[PDB]
Amino acid sequence: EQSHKKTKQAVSYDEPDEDEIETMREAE
Amino acid sequence: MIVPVRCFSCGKVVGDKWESYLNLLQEDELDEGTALSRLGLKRYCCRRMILTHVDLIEKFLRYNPLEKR
Amino acid sequence: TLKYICAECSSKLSLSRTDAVRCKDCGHRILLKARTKRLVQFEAR
Amino acid sequence: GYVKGRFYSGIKPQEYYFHCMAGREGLIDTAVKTSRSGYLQRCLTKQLE
Amino acid sequence: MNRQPTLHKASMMGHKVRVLPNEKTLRLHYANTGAYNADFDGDEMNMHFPQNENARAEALNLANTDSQYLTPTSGSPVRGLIQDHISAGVWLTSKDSFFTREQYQQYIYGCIRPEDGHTTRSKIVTLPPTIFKPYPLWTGKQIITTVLLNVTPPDMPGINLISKNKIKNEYWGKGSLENEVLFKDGALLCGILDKSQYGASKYGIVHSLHEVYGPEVAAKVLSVLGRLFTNYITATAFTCGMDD
Amino acid sequence: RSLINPGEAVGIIASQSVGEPSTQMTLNTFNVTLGIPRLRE
Amino acid sequence: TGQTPIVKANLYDDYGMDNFPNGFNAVVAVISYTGYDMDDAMIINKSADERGFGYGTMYKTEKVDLALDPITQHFGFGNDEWPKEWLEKLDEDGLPYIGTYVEEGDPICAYFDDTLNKTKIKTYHSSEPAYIEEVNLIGDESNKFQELQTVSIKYRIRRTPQIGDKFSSRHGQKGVCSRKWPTIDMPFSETGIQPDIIINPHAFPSRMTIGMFVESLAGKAGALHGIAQDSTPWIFNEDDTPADYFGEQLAKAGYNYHGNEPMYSGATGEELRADIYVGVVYYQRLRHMVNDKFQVRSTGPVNSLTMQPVKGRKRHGGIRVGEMERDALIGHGTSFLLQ
Amino acid sequence: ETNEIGVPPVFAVKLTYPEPVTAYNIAELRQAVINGPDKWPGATQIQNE
Amino acid sequence: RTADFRTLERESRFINPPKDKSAFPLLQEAVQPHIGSFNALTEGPDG
Amino acid sequence: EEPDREKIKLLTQATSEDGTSASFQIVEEDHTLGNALRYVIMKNPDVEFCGYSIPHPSENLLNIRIQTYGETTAVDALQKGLKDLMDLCDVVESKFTEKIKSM
Amino acid sequence: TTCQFLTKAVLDNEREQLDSPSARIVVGKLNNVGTGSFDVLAKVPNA
Amino acid sequence: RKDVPKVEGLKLEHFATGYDAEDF
Amino acid sequence: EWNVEKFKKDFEVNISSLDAREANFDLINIDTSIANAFRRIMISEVPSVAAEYVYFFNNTSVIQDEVLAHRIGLVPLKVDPDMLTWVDSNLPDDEKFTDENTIVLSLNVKCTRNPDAPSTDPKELYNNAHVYARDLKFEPQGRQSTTFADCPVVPADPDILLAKLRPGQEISLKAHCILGIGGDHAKFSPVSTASYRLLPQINILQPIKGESARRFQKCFPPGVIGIDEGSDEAYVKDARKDTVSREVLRYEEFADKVKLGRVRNHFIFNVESAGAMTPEEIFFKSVRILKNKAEYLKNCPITQ
Ligand SMILES: [Zn+2]
Ligand SMILES: [Zn+2]
Repeated sequence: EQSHKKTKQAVSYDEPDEDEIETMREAE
Repeated sequence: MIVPVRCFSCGKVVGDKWESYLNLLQEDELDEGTALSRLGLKRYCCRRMILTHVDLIEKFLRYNPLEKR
Repeated sequence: TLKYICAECSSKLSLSRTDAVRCKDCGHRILLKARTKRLVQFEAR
Repeated sequence: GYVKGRFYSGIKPQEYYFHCMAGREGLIDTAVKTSRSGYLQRCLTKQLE
Repeated sequence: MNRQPTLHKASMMGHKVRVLPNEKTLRLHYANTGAYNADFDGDEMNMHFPQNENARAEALNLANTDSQYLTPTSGSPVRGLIQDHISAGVWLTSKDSFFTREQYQQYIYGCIRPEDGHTTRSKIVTLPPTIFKPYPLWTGKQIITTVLLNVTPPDMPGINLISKNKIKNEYWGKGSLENEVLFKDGALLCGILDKSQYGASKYGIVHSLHEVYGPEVAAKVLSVLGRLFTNYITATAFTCGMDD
Repeated sequence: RSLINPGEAVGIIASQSVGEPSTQMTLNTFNVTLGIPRLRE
Repeated sequence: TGQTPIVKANLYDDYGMDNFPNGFNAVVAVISYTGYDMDDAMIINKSADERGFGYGTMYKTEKVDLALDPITQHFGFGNDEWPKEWLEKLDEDGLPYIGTYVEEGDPICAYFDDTLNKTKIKTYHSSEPAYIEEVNLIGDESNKFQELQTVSIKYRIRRTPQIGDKFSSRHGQKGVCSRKWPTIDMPFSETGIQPDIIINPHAFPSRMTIGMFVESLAGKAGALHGIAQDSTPWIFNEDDTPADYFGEQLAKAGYNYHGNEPMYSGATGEELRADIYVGVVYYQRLRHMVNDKFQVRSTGPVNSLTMQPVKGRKRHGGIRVGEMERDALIGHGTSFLLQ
Repeated sequence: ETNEIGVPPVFAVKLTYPEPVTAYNIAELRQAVINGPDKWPGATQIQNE
Repeated sequence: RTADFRTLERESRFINPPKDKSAFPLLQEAVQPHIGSFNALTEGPDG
Repeated sequence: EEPDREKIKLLTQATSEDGTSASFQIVEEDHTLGNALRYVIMKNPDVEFCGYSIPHPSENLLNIRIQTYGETTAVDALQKGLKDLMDLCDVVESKFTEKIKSM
Repeated sequence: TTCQFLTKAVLDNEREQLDSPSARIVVGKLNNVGTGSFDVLAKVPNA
Repeated sequence: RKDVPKVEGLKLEHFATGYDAEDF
Repeated sequence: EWNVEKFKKDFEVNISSLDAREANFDLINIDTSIANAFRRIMISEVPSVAAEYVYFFNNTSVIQDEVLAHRIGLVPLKVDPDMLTWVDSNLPDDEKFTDENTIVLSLNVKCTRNPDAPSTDPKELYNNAHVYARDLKFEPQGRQSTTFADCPVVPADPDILLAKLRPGQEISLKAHCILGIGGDHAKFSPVSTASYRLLPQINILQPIKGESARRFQKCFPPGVIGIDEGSDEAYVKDARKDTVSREVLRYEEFADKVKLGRVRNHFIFNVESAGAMTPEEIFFKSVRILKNKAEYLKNCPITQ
């Protein structure tokens, strides 16, 4: 898993696909 | 595969001492240690070279696509 | 001297165009391409 | 789970299995940790650039 | 030089190119390990070559490594020597470590080369021996005094610092003061040098040098110490075994 | 002589100074919300 | 060069693991000397590597099938049309000579398709050059109408230990090859032996791999006396210590009880401060070649829409400067570096 | 040096800088031009006015 | 007196692959749940 | 005949105005000659400071610094060092030949 | 939500003053932070 | 618990550079 | 004050054993920098002859071409150098290899079957099954095929196993043996191991006579500690025979009553040859290389 991260040149700052996406699932 | 030519650590020729080592274990019925000493291997680096050799070449040769059966 | 070794009976038998890709001596469908006399340069390192 | 044994003298099989439990426990936490500082920093930097 | 993830600007610094013959990998000094958060476990780094003088000036004066000694997070150091050099220093600066004229001068030129612009006096200045009679002998701490004497400017006075060590006085025997790091007019007179002095640790010798003489001198001291301890570990090795 | 230079991107520096060390608190509790979940709140 | 472990559990024989050796017994010195070894980096002896220590080979097979019902593509060479010097790699049959050296771009096979009425070739493409080990022609899935369309070609890629390759003991102590240190520059023992592998002492205080420490004095004792030692777990006790057991063996052979050896510097030539911990440890060479993603681009191809360097290491592609690197360049206040 | 990077000769022969030719650097660049794109320190290209 | 390695025994078996029962039964006992599982698909009681 | 100019080089960026201190750079050399040459140069009563330094293992260079007191240049101290090492080797070669016969 | 913010911009008939680091990168203008926080002018002697 | 059996008749098998197993 | 003539007064050589392959000699009252220099030269700088370019025509054996070529290079050849000139790398292969720069060794072995009563021996069951170093036939070419008439090119160790074969397999190659140094490749190192060990020093601080003397004697190898009587103190008979195991220091009764050091001036060299040159020739050439290195720098212009 770290070998794939060792070669990939990141587009941005990781990804919010975890708990953050379910927190963003709240409309104003 | 086959016995390496020269000891990886110092460079003492070990390739001529493989068949001679088995003869000292079979015919002479000596122990592993004394057999290596008679071959002229006193450094533990040269000692392990022959002592630790597997010789997978004899297993590998049994597959011959040039001779039937 | 053209060569082709059979995978089963190990018979060295070469065959030209418009011929069945099978050994003559036995019914085997796999053939190993044999090594011919050709210079291959190498460094003893 | 109290191991009286040391790594110099060796550890008993009961102690070995218990050490295996505690040793793995940390690696399991590294596998189950959804919390990432990637998006948190990305949100601050875009508004503070 | 860039090591991803670039979590803070110290993970993207400006380095001076040194083309090394018969190489297939990017070579990096141990002082950079902290800032990039890069471990030599098969890690990869990106090298960018800016194509104009304005971009050059920026990578040499703003984003350059030497100007990134202290992180803006806490204002603490992120640059220092990491393992062999720390163990080498505890042995080299120990009271028991003595050196002959031949040995002493070798350790000096081994890490300080005037031709590479390491000196500030255009001639390697050397202290007198600590033992005159019977045999002329130099102490280990005197090598540290001589390295500073040749890398710090001649126009400015020597560094004055009273610091502490990670190693307690009890370990060095009865009545030792070897925990108290003492620098008087740029001379190591008491105490050994730990991770707490030339590591990425606040209010150590390197940080104290950084505040008085600047970032360029502190960088020179780090590279000089880094070479000295590498050369010292080559002449005087360090090992770990069952006896320990 | 210790004054911050006009032009210094204190914005990015601040977010980097909060982001980069918040990677060190990815590990779970050994009542109140701590680490990254509290920082997210 | 596979080797049987001196230090081993007796279950190694019970599973006949000697039929498939996984490593080699090496002279390993726990020393900080070169300065290139530190935490995740270890040193390999140049003269050891030159003598075939830890040498490996990698075999890759390719299937050249002509299917994409009437036969159009035929293995061999078409008449009247023949591009210059192709006969150097392929034989009269269009198949390559088994043993031939091939680089990316070289022809790996030859055929002729009647639809285009031209003699075409299937090119070999990889950053690593190879030699042909095996060429097998397979003409199956037919009763009486037989003609070859499928051929299996095996490549032999020689892999000498390179700077970056990982090596590890049987105690989970992996490290990348930092450098291939010359034997003259290597520290030399009192016996006249220079270690094959150098492990840094700063690796052990954090990992706590004491199994390797006892493996070192056990392997040395077994190399001298010529006897394999049992390293099966829970064989030894708190009262019956292996450090004492192999320590007694080391003293009986004529060496230091605590597994140390008086070593001399390769540079200065002088005897080192204290005796270095040296022994025989079974080392394993990990299959991965870490510098596989090694690239450099000055001015290569660009995508039509963005007019930006295209993605692809082998395609002379560009390194991405992402949002985080953008943020870092804003961070330094270095506007021309960002530009 | 702690402020340096060890660049492999592979990268050194590919990575180039557009250096404008002047009276103060005519000597340095003439050698680079003679050396060419495979001998370091060389030059891969020359841009006319 | 020791827990030695078979050197003479090994090399003889390399040249002479046994014609009787295979050596290392534990190796066949390792694949016992796989082979046995597929064996029970046709052979055994109830067909 | 043509003498090689790439071997020994005087680093003018470090040479004393006149004439005692200088740094010399030798190609295709290391510890072998380096430590032996600085040892012999240090026996000179006029040599104040002497040591050797290898800039980097990958680059085939050897640096030797000679700082002397007055009445002798660094170049003379180097020339004396080389002249004495040659004579030292002759002594070793002579004594070894004699003991071979003495056997 | 690139198209959503763009729609809101068009409907406002908004003028992007190109003063944010992001906006400057979009139009290829030098960032106003650090070295971009001023202008460099050359002193010329002839009238 | 039975102790690990020591190896029978273990002799010296390492000496100086120019010294063999002449000394018994 | 150190003079080169004052060095001649104190410098001594002692030859303990001088065999045809290995020589054990001592260098007394010499510096570490000079002793280590010769050691480094004997391994890396003394030129030797070894196979460099193996030209394969056929290899149907189990052993890969690269591996078989590398093994031939490792085989030391009983060839005296100085007979060969150094090869130039810039000119092409047709001008590169000459009768003065290169030595050719051919290997042509074909395996067949033999009828014998059957575990059965490979030398009985097959013909030309095992390929040895002695099977590398010397082929003298060009202007000089008479210079190697009384000196035939034969490997130093002939019984070295190079390859193992089964009937049908064949090996056909032409190996080009050239002159090279040990620093480039270990195959060119003329020494099996050239190493020195400092003379062990045992500084006895107390008389330690009696039964403790017999206990002290067992801490060192048999021929090291000698005891006069029960009294008359405990002396060091031959400190050279010591293995430096520090066994005496791991005992409370001797840990403070004895010191273990060395004689920094005294070096015990042990030089074993691969088979091409005698161990003396290898040491003499090492001293000749160090002198030539200092001589080349002496008659050289100091540029810039
Ligand atoms: Zn050896
Ligand atoms: Zn057939």
